[PDB]
Amino acid sequence: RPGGDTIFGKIIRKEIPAKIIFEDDRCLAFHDISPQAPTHFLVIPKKHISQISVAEDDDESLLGHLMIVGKKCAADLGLNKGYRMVVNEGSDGGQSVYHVHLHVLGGRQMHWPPG
Amino acid sequence: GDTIFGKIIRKEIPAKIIFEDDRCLAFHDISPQAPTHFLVIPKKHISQISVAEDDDESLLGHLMIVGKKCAADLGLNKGYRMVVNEGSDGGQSVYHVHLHVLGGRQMHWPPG
Ligand SMILES: Nc1nc(=O)c2ncn([C@@H]3O[C@H](CSP(=O)(O)O)[C@@H](O)[C@H]3O)c2[nH]1
Ligand SMILES: [Cl-]
Repeated sequence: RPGGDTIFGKIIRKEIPAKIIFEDDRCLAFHDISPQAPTHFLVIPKKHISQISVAEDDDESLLGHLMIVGKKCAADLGLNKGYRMVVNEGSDGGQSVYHVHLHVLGGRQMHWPPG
Repeated sequence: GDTIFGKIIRKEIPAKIIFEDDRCLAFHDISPQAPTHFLVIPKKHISQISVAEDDDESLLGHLMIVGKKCAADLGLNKGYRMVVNEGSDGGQSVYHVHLHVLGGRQMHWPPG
């Protein structure tokens, strides 16, 4: 079972349903089940990386691809006033699923500080 | 249009620089929102993530790898939050792409 057995690994393998926005050979974008903004989705690699703190130097293009896919999906979803991208690392970051993921939130004014 | 981050890259105004290479610069935010709050910015003037090109993919990932390495060097062993703001709803404060890295305290949900 490639991608691991976190919830996100199971979503990658179509074993648990998700509302998918975009999929390619590197990543998957799908809506967050507990949205914190009118639009709130996740972009995740298909390769399993537990957290950003352990990503390898060779993961650079993949991590950048998450952001490129994130911004393309945001435009496809009509987030013309903007959005916020978030990666949570570890306990202080609030991380609750140990498979790297980028949040994209929009459709309302986001506030500062970002949590 | 040039921005204050362009001036910082060109060393025309001071900033507390954490790391630099040939393609990016990391420095502490002048208005910190956490005990550790720094930025990683590309030297290439990409005004906002929404206009980043496909060929910029590796560079954007480089900002995150540099960010996570700087976070480790700054002692953020309990974690941190990375943020990119786009546009008015995103609260983007400077129209030069920048990755925020925040830690040294519990970050909360929602993230703004
Ligand atoms: N679509 C979806 N299906 C799930 O079965 C699930 N399970 C968690 N999630 C979201 O992933 C983030 C983890 S918290 P983090 O590690 O990003 O801090 C939170 O926004 C959840 O609502 C999920 N989303
Ligand atoms: Cl900003």
